Amino acid sequence: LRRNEQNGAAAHVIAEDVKLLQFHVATMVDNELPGLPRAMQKSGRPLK
Amino acid sequence: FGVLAKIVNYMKTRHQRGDTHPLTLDEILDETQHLDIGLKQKQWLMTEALVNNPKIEVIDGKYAFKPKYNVRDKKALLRLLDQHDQRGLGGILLEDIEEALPNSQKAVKALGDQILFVNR
Amino acid sequence: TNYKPVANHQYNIEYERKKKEDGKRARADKQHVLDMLFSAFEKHQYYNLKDLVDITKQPVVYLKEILKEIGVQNVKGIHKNTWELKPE
Amino acid sequence: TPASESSGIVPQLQNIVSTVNLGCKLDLKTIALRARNAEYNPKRFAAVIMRIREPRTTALIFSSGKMVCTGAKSEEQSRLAARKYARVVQKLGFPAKFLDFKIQNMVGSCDVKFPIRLEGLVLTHQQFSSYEPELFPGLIYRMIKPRIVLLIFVSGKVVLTGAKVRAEIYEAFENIYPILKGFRK
Amino acid sequence: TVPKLYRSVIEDVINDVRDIFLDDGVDEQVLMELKTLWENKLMGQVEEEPLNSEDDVSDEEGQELFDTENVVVCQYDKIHRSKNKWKFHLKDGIMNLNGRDYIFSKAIGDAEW
Amino acid sequence: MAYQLYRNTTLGNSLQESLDELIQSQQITPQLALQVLLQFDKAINAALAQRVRNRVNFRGSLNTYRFCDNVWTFVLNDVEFREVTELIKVDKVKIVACD
Amino acid sequence: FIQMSVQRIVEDAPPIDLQAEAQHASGEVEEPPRYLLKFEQIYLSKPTHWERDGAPSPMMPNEARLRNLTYSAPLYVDITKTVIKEGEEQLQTQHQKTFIGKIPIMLRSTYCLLNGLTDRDLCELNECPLDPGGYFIINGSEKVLIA
Amino acid sequence: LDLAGPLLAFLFRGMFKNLLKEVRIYAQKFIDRGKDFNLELAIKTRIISDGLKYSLATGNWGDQKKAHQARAGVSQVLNRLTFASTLSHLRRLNSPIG
Amino acid sequence: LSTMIGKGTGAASFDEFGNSKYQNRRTMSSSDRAMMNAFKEITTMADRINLPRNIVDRTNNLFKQVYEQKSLKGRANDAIASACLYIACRQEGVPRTFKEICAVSRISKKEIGRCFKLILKALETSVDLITTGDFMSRFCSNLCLPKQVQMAATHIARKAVELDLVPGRSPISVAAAAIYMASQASAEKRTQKEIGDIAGVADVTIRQSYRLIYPRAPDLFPTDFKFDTPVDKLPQL
Repeated sequence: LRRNEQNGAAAHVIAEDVKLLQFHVATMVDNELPGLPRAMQKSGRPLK
Repeated sequence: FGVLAKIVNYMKTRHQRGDTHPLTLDEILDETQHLDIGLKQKQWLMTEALVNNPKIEVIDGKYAFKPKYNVRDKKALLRLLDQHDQRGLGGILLEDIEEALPNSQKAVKALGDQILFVNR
Repeated sequence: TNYKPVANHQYNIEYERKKKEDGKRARADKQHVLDMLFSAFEKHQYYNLKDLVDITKQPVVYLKEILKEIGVQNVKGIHKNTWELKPE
Repeated sequence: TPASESSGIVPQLQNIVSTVNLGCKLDLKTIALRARNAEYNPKRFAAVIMRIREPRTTALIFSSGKMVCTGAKSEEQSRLAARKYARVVQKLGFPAKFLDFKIQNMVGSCDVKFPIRLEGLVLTHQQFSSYEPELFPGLIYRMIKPRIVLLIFVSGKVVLTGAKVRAEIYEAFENIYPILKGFRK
Repeated sequence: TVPKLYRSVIEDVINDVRDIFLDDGVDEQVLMELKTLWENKLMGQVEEEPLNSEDDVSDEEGQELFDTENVVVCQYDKIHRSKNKWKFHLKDGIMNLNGRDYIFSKAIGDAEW
Repeated sequence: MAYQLYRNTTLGNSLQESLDELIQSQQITPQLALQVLLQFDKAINAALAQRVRNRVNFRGSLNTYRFCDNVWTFVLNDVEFREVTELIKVDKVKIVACD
Repeated sequence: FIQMSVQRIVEDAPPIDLQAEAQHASGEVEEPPRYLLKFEQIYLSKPTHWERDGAPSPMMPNEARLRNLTYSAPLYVDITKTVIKEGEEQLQTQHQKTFIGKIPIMLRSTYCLLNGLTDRDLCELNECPLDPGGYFIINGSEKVLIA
Repeated sequence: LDLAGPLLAFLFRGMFKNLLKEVRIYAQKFIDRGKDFNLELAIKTRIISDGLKYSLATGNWGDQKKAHQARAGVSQVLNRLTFASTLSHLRRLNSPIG
Repeated sequence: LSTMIGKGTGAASFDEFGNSKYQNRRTMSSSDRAMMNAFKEITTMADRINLPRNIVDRTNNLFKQVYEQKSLKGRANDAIASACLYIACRQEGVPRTFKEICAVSRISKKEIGRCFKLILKALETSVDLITTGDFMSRFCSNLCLPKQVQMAATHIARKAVELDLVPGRSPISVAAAAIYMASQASAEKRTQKEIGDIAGVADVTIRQSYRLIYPRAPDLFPTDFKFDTPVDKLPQL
């Protein structure tokens, strides 16, 4: 996202990148998130 | 159809060479020796295509300003390049080359006046 | 379960067909291929580059330069690029 | 003391590969039209193919102005053949020029008249040999002296390529001949 | 047997052009006169430029100008070459040998150069 | 259309001469003459492909050769055409072959 | 499951057809090539193992446990490919007999080779006559399904 | 009561439709290119073999893509502590709950 | 690096008016996405000839190295993978024929052969020189021949190479003919086309090689052979 902004950051893609960033930082702190899917490990188990 | 596209390319080339003189379709057929294109096709090209093409200006019975919206003047558009506070707004490398002579010599001169080149 | 034959029959068939006529159209032509290409553009308003090479059976770089000389390009929001040869 | 245990046995040259540049652009279709011992197919290959009975050879003529000559059994005759090609091109009306003649490859062969041990040769020269009895019947030996590629067959016959001069063949053979006699059956 | 085929060809040509003549408005008399006319007609040097040191490697041209020898017109199926030995696989086929006319549908073929 | 080759033949040439007679007498038009030539080609090609059934074997020495525009052109010398019902020796022959 | 269900599933309803996008940008005259495939008779060997050599051999369910193999058998099926082009030909069909996978065998069922033998033969194979069977062997372990 | 028959039958069908997808996707790739078809090469034997082998070994359900928690522990290592133990496990019956 | 993400819960997960709950997953390893794709091809090929897992790991190891050199970039990836497999089979001391690798792969004999030689030059490594004994086992098995015949064949092959009766000849031809001779002197007869189909070699090449070995047939059999068909009545063609 930094390189993306630095370069030619569109708009919808920035909103997408913010939403993806918002998800990853939240799921790092809490992966339970009732209204959202859960970050998973490649094996299938939920991320701890 | 193809013939007309060849006419346009020829017309650009002839303008580049310097022959900005007004002329007619009949004259181009002649000079290209393609008068045998048929009167039906000749007419359709003349009174539909080369009237809907915005690149030529019809004057009385002849076509002017030849290849496109241009002002020509010997590609020495120094005032135009100046253009007070408006400053052209911005000239194109492709248009100056199409205009008459290669740009490079003019650009080199222009680099030592007040002009700057960016790779857009 | 599977017999070894040094190469697939049908692959060999692909070779047999390939080894007769090639798409390597020699272009010391330019004009007649182009005269044909105008004729093609009389058939439809726009064409895709993959078919445009396909209908001309020829190398892409010279045609691309032709499309660079007289033609234009347009992404109709279909990702894939589409071209026109109108000098307008 | 002789150089080897049995000396040479007149290694014979069989094929020569050279190129030459004619220096100008030409019209191969016209050439094809004019010539009597040639063939041309744009749909198959770009060059025009010519073949003369003199030293019996074949040439590859490009539109660029380069030509390649193969088949001669000596460098003088290949220079001879190329000059003959440049001659017929002149005779077509074209401004041919004998420029940049150079030998690119030479091929030779000879026989030793006895069966040989190949499994041992590949064992003792693992670094260079690449014997593949399944695929190509003979042993492929890659010399690094006059950097030469050899093909050695169980009957004793030997073929050599990669050479630029005859001496490299005699030298490469002069190196390999004692070893081969040394694995005689 | 073969003039018969020529006769056969007269039949096909005449029938196939009738409608064409009709389209031009040309009377059938012209068509029959054509047929009758046609039938009656049927029966060491450091210098890199001088190369005159190699003159005369070419022969008479001369062979091609006359073409007085018998001619063969046909189609090819397969063409093959090995050293100076040539192999020919041909198909279809009209031959003219010393005035006579001959035909074949397939021809197979070997020559040296 | 096709090989056009059969226009070079005696058969093909006697047609064109017959057509030429008609053109000098202006009984037909050149465009009409060409259309007749086109139909003759189709008819003679059909006649060759469908009617003809005989084959011939041949040998000899190659003197000269040519290949261009998908057309093969040879000239052989001392040729011997050999058949089960015919034998023909000739000193020289010109061969044009298309496909 | 073996005698009915597996045969029933591959015979059932998955016939498939495929057809390239020919006559693109141009074409005509005749054929957009198409191909049809359908599966029929199914075959199941006695349990087999393959040595690194590639040599196939009769496996014994005890050997499977000490070496940690997997007591299973190879499965094969009749497949047909069926060329009905858009005109020039409707027949050019070909019969094949093809290996598709390895199915685990439940011990001493009708496809586990031990079933056809008597007390002395099983005792000779070093497999106990009084064992109940009915359990799969996977990776050296006997694995039993719960109802 | 679901025995080996209905469980494997659901499982094998799961394996077979997936195999069916790999042949279709492969033949589609071929036709796009065109004229070089083979049929034993299109099939992936590993798909059937390993997909069942995996399920029996681990105890999980499905090919892992469509969950696994609904039929956990349906597969087990046969207990053999005593002949009565083996014989009892082969006669075990289980009953799903929360 | 990063993990994957996917199919949620009930969902709010933004499909405002769209039907894409939250967001699609993303790739992360494009540059290497064809090395994983190589391994996908390698195990598949491997299962068609049912190699032990160890060979497949060895192959992954050979491939990783060749890829990592990039000394032959441009050539068909599946060809490079297939050739790695061929080498791995020789290094494991269980040679396979090229014909066998074509059976399982979509790459022809010419390209695998080129890649094989190129990989050995590039990887600075060489396999052992293949021998006849290495194939005796696999063939007799596919022909359901008993142990005694297989062992006779091995002996025949050994004697044949020992007396140098057919020098130069490919080891597959000598192997095919030894097997043929063995099967023809036992009750377990086999046809030329049948063996030819299994070994991949043309049955006429066997017929020539047999014609080459027949003059000394008696000397090649082990003294333990039971002669079901005597040499004095051994078929010839």
